[PDB]
Amino acid sequence: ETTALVCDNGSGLVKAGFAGDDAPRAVFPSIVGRPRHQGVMVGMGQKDSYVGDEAQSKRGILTLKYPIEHGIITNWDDMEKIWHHTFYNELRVAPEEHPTLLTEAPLNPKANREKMTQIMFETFNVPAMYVAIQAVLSLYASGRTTGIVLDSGDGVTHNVPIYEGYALPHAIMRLDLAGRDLTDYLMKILTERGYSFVTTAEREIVRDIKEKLCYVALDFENEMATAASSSSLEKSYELPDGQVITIGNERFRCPETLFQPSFIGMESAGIHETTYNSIMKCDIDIRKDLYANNVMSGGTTMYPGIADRMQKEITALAPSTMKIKIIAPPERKYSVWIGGSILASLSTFQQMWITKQEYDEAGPSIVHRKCF
Amino acid sequence: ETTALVCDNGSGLVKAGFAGDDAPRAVFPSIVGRPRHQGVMVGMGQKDSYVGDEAQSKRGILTLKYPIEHGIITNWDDMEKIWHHTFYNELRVAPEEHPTLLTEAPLNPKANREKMTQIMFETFNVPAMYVAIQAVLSLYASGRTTGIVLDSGDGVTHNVPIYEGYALPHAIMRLDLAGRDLTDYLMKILTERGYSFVTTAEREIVRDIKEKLCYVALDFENEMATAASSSSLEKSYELPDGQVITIGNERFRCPETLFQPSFIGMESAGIHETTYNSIMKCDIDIRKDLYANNVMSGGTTMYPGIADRMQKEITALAPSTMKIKIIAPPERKYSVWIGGSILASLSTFQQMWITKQEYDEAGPSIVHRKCF
Amino acid sequence: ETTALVCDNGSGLVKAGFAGDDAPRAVFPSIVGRPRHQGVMVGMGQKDSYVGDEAQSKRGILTLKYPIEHGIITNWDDMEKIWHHTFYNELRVAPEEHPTLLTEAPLNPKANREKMTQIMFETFNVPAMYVAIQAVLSLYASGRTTGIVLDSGDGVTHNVPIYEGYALPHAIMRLDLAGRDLTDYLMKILTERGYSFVTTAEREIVRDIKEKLCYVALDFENEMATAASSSSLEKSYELPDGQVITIGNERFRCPETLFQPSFIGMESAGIHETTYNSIMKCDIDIRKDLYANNVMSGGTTMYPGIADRMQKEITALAPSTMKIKIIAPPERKYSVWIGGSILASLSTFQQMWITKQEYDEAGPSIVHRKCF
Amino acid sequence: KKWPEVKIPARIITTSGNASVDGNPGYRPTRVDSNGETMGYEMRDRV
Amino acid sequence: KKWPEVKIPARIITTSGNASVDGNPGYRPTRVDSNGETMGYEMRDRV
Amino acid sequence: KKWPEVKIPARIITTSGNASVDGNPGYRPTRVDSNGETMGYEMRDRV
Ligand SMILES: Nc1ncnc2c1ncn2[C@@H]1O[C@H](COP(=O)(O)OP(=O)(O)NP(=O)(O)O)[C@@H](O)[C@H]1O
Ligand SMILES: Nc1ncnc2c1ncn2[C@@H]1O[C@H](COP(=O)(O)OP(=O)(O)NP(=O)(O)O)[C@@H](O)[C@H]1O
Ligand SMILES: Nc1ncnc2c1ncn2[C@@H]1O[C@H](COP(=O)(O)OP(=O)(O)NP(=O)(O)O)[C@@H](O)[C@H]1O
Ligand SMILES: [Mg+2]
Ligand SMILES: [Mg+2]
Ligand SMILES: [Mg+2]
Repeated sequence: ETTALVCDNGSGLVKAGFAGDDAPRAVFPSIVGRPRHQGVMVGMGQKDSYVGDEAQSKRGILTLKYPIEHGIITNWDDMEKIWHHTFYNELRVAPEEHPTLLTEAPLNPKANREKMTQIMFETFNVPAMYVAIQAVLSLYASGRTTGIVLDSGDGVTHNVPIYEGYALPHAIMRLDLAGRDLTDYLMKILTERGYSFVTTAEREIVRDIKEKLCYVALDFENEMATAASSSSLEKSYELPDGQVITIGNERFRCPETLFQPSFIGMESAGIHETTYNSIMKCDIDIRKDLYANNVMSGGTTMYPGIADRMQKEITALAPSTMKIKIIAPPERKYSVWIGGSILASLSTFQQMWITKQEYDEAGPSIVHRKCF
Repeated sequence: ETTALVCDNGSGLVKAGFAGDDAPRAVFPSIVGRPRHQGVMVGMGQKDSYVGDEAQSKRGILTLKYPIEHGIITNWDDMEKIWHHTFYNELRVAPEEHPTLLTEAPLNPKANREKMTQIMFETFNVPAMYVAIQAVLSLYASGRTTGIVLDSGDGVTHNVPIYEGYALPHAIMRLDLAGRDLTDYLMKILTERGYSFVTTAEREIVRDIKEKLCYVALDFENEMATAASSSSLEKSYELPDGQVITIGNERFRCPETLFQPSFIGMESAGIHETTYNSIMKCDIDIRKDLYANNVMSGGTTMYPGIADRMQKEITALAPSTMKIKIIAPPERKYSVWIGGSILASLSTFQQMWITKQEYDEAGPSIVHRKCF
Repeated sequence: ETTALVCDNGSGLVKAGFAGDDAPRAVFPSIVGRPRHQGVMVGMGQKDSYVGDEAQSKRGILTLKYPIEHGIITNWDDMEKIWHHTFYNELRVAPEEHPTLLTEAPLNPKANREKMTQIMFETFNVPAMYVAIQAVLSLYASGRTTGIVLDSGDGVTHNVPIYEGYALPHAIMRLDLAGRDLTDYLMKILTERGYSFVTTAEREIVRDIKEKLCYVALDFENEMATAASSSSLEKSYELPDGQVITIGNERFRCPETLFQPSFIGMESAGIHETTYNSIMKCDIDIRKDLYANNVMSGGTTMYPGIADRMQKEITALAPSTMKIKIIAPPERKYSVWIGGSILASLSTFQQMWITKQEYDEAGPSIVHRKCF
Repeated sequence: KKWPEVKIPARIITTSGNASVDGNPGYRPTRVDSNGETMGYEMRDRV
Repeated sequence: KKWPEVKIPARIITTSGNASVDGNPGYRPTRVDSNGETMGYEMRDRV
Repeated sequence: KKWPEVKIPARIITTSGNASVDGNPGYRPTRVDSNGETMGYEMRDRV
């Protein structure tokens, strides 16, 4: 065993790289695409499918589809293809001699883990492997052992209360409101201004618009009010075709649905008031340290003003006498992967690996005994 | 053998320190705690158990439990752990070369003393040890030849008359209502206002509330009548989460269960009328000096108004021509330990130690011949 | 005053009906709902809120919410609405001329009783009213006058030892783990199989699954072993969309949390051993009759096999010489209400009402004097 | 005749017991602060 | 040594949860249905 | 000279004596029987 690989199977962005490094070696979208139109040139260098950056760049001709949906593998053939890509093309590594650590969302279907383990031991034949929950890796990347950790990637949001090394499983909360679903709302509200992105290729353009222009507020009502002075809020964007979009309210309407899921018809509370609820499910003495160590992670905590908005909401909900300190390092996007690249390096962690023999003596059921 | 150690193994608070000193070196709760929820952080190095201040500080993640109940050791593994802590971590002294004096409630099971001595001589190798009754130490603390001691720490209330250095064992009275039992009643009555508390850490919080806000009435019916105009007697308390409790009647209802055990459902007479009964069982000529030397000790005699309530009750019971005089030095909490440290340094007391060479010739049965 | 009314406004179902009847007239859920989406259809006459069966049937469009949480009235506007419904629509009775008996859980906040009495006397104008403890009524329903009567409705469990008509209030035990919390725990474990349910109507679907398929294991590890072998333990269920669930382990993992509250994260002991602790708090002679008269009641005592399981647990804890007999009449669900329908009919009870003129002469504070 | 309102004291949300935020998703919890601390909580309104 | 293949249970399409049909336009949803009962859905194929 | 271990007699839990189950929620009560003569109780373990 030379050096552990660490993989965050992002609903939007796969992150892979070796342990001990402080940044992933390769990051690429978790996209598999098939040619939508028929081929007419002969000997063009044809492939029946493209994955990662190839699919992303050639998107004008491909029916891009995501194997991950809300943190769960919905198609295993394309997922095996993505696994093969991230092993053999990006990392340029034979997985037959590298232990591998995978990061998964909590409360996932047990069959997702069991088939993932069966794949990693029976077609990629890793010597050892382990499954860890993304929030705990973010907490390791924070260099911390106590505090609420809120992870909101492209697939789900989930918060996991940790205190002095002990997890509180009964207080875990989970929402499917996340980056991909948030791009769809932007696709809907852009039609208010005439723009009509409908295809899966234009989904990526809407994602780019969201990432480069969207932001959050200190008071959603005040930002809606400033739309009366309809010049300051608006920002322009240039499509690959050269057409120029201008968007106003939409750039903060989309992120705001994180705090008000009612916009997309969901009943549950926002990204706030679920962290607060998870804190209140914790033990009474636990809460003092949770408010002061509210770590964030994930790509959808990257909108400017997320920290201010959530701090204001949590201070509004929580008692006034309690100091509230949200932790937002600049590397939130890769913090799950960095957490794994720390954890897989620990000399104490070497006993936790599910070895090849520990799999082949007990089948894919081994994960529920070894992993959390 | 330079200096003896003195330990009051309190049901709520272990009090330990070297002899000769006027204050215990270390005081910490007699609590052993186990982690409740599962640990997830590899390499934090969580211990499998905690004791004393470690358990008290991290109580939010632990299942606190008291090895002592009503002065009786109910779990000897945790009690041995508490012994080991109070010797090696707090006092920072190897007990194998320090004589040790231990304080016990009267009318305790003999096997408790026998196994305590077995622990002292076999797993700690104490060169010499002695057991003294908690109440008799209060007369050394007060510096008196004669008195009716009432002691009540966290486990029991008990009262022992002593006259010119002679005890009156047939007049000893004991009640198992005390601190821990009286904390549970406060937990019950707090539900009248909606403040539910269930877990043991929240029982510790209720203990803090009791110690910081409770007091004893002069006339319980007048406090009840004045509490009807509920503005003056109400006091606020701040929980670790930041909520504020406000309590009215409960702050004197809870201590009154000492003076009326009918509240907790016990048939026995109150803290008063048992002291008076012990005086009634004494000789006719003894009672004059007992009325004037009623000495209070132990933690639950610390309430504001306690001396006034008890003096008013004893004067109501006792003959009118007798001058009742209750003694209550401000060091009630540590008085038992102070007396233990005093007599352990007496030159005459050095003959009464149970020596290692005596124990290895007479066993744990030696205690009933050497000690009271 | 021709006929009394009786109401068990528990956390799940509003069991209401006249006195002398052996069965309640209305068992509509204690639920209030508001429309979640905008009413585009003009002239439909849709109401601003729905209650009881109307909200339950149209749950797909409403935000169902329970005014009762763990036996405590949390929203008095919706609770007043539920009172108005159960009087004017279901029973079709004007409450201003019928005395009413209400059944409440023990150890409830006093303000709950106060505001309930104010509501009953000042907006419904009942001529008389009384409040009785839910578990005590299940003795009148069972006809016997001794027993450790136990209630597990939808919101709480509690057990209340009575002997020869005298209550033992100091031995009353209460847990806030019941039908609601069991439904939430079933939602949590259904995600292990991919069956995600997050909305409030999906809680009603998971409550249906809970009531129709769940059962209590006689030996938890044996049922786990036999469920781990693929076998006939697994059952299917059909959603109102026609999609089909199958559940194996989950259908006995859910009720087992009543016996192992550690699964839902609570420190407290299960329904067994808390029933044993209340028997231990009783007097020494009383326990012979309590072991032989363990009366069950309330909705969550209906799981198949609960009686055998609990009987095994109590016979394990209790001394071997004891004969132990759990009493579980098939009408468990309505037994609290049946008890109230007996009690209100008695000639000897007719002096214990809180009369209208008794209320307006002393305010709502009358309840703590007239009632238990 | 009428009598003054007996206002319910704000519920203290203990880790387990007679109160919890998540048990009723149809209500939001709000701060009921007096004199610089929240006392307990009250539940009402949308979300 | 290989173990027997472990299979994903057919998904229940709840109004919000583990999957929704519009998230992946590049898969068709297909029904699985036998013994008079339909265990749920799978994501597949083209168009 | 290591003398033999003495055993604490099993606690007889009366109504208001020196023993009660609820005082330490961190221990479960365990019955220590002897051929139907149940003796008393000792406390250990979780729940
Ligand atoms: N700078 C940004 N601003 C706003 N949103 C962003 C930004 N960068 C990424 N995102 C969003 O976050 C997604 C990727 O975040 P990431 O942290 O990689 O989540 P993931 O790991 O792909 N998902 P999961 O496996 O569920 O954690 C994108 O697809 C966008 O929806
Ligand atoms: N200021 C106080 N006011 C009221 N009660 C107090 C106070 N301080 C402590 N207590 C109570 O007193 C107990 C400690 O008294 P203490 O004399 O040290 O008892 P102990 O030695 O632990 N047990 P015991 O052996 O029975 O004497 C606590 O556990 C509380 O129940
Ligand atoms: N057959 C059953 N099997 C399992 N659970 C049941 C069954 N029938 C009802 N329930 C549960 O019992 C609840 C209703 O019981 P019920 O006795 O009416 O409670 P209640 O009186 O409203 N509650 P409370 O008074 O607050 O304790 C339902 O909401 C379910 O959680
Ligand atoms: Mg991810
Ligand atoms: Mg003491
Ligand atoms: Mg009920």
